[PDB]
Amino acid sequence: EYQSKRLESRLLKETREYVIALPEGYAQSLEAYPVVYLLDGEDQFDHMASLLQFLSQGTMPQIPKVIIVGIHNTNRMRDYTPTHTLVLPSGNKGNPQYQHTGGAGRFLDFIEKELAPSIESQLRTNGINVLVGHSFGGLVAMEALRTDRPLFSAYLALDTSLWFDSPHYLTLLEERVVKGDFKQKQLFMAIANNPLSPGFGVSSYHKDLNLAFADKLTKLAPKGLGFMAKYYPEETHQSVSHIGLYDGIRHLFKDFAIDIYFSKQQVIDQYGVLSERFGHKVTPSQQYLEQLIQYSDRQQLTERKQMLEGLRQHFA
Amino acid sequence: EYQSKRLESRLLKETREYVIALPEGYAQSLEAYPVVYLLDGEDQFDHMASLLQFLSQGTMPQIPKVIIVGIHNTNRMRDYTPTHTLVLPSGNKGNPQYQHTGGAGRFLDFIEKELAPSIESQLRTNGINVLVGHSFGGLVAMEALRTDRPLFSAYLALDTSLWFDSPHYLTLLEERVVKGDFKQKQLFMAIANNPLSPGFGVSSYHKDLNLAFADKLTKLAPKGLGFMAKYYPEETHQSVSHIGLYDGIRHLFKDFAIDIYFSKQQVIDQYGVLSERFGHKVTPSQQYLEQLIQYSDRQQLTERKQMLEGLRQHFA
Ligand SMILES: [Cl-]
Ligand SMILES: [Cl-]
Repeated sequence: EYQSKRLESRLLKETREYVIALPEGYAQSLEAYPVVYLLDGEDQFDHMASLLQFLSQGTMPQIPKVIIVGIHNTNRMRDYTPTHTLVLPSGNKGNPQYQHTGGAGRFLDFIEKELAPSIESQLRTNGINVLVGHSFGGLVAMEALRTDRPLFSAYLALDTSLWFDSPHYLTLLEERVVKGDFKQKQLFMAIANNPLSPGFGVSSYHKDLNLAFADKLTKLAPKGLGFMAKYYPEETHQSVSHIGLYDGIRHLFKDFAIDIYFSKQQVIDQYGVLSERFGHKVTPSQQYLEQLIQYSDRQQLTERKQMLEGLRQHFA
Repeated sequence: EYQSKRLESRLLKETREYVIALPEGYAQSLEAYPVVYLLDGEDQFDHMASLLQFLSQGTMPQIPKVIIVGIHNTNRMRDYTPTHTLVLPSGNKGNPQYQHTGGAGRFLDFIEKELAPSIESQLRTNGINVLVGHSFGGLVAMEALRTDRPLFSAYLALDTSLWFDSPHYLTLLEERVVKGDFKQKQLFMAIANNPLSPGFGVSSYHKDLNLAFADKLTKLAPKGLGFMAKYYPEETHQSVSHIGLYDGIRHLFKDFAIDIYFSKQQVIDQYGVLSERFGHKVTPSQQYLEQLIQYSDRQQLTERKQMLEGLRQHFA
């Protein structure tokens, strides 16, 4: 269940369409939620949104409730590439739409100055914003991190097209990593085993770039960046967007869970750690605490019911 | 994008609702597809159907195209329970809808005698039918296998509620396993790590029933049954429906992929093995072959195009 919306971009000089999925229970309180921005909305929103909602529903949600925003494309080669090139890594000319490359900076300015402000004005957001980009969308994610964009706390880069304008762009990326000292950011990379690489046909060049880059991040361990990568040998470039999101989003929010099987102070301290990791206050979801109190209340479960009440009162 | 359907069940003496998702390209050829029947359609169809369609789209599909049938419930405790009992495993009374338990036989009859014939008279189906049951729906899968229902060749049992009417029902299942000699059947079990077991509270009783039955199937190795189980320690009883189908359906269709990087006969033999495994004729998807020939055709690929075209003719 989504809303279909439009925004006139004065920056990009065109109409921009997007889709919003509100979390179940949204209308029933003043709870503010995180926002997961999804690139390639037209292609990826349906399967990604349905997964995100499945993971957050039930009595034992695996991730918290989130607002989902799917961003639709107009000129993808312009908006998703951070640098300009007319050629593939082979030196051979890319398709005619390569003439438009190099506008990721401007597209990001649309997200931060036009889209996000509009979203945050319309809905109750909690200051935690996630960006999910697959393929070229991954370069938007890498470029947001590279340019120290303040909006996003966490990035999921699913089989990023790092081969694009390589070695030039990749070199800029590496140099940001070496400089390090990130503003409490998080990065997750899903790496697939695609047998092809654009410009080369049957080759592992695309894959090898991702694996080498992930290895360098791990080896350099820049300060202020939570990083994790997963290699999927049985996935392809396109098929990895679903499982990559699965594992990346579950990883991102794994420590938000409160296992009722434990004390009030343990929960406060755990959310303190999450607040410092995200670089923004993070408090347990009001809905989530109400369920726990219901699972306790309904099941006569210990002082736990009462620990959960005070804990609800703490963050009130 | 589904089709909302209705069938007057003479057997069940009620109106039965269901949803159909046709594979992409359906209207474009005379190709016949397998049918994946999903139980608990009201709650599970949306995320399962989006995953299934996602896994079979693109130039390197992970599973073949299928017809997805989601079956909605009316009286779930009546239709999803193979035996009748008014009590939980603890001996305490179940909720008042326990009085209707034991109708899984008739609900399966509904599928074979009314629903499947109706689907098959309306759509181009290829003889390969798969049943996906989660929780209590997992018990329907078990009973279909237990009572040798001829319609289905493969079953996905996702965190089966084996605790229901235990130890009685479970013993009936075990008796069937020992008797073995299945008629080229397939069973996949997903086993989650839920901290609760109905009627027991915090208890691994439900999980233990699953793990021990899987161990029994593995050790006993009944003739004529391809079996595999996967345990998910980071999943709950409800959350495992998704990743359980993900891995289950991928495992079922794993050997259907043709890597053209190989001979006409290698695929003939490959499909001979699949046919013997499903106990029914299995042939490469017409769309899939056409995808392979056009890639080959595009990439000036040897007489691989010719080999594939050779394959194309053999199965015509
Ligand atoms: Cl930063
Ligand atoms: Cl049999």
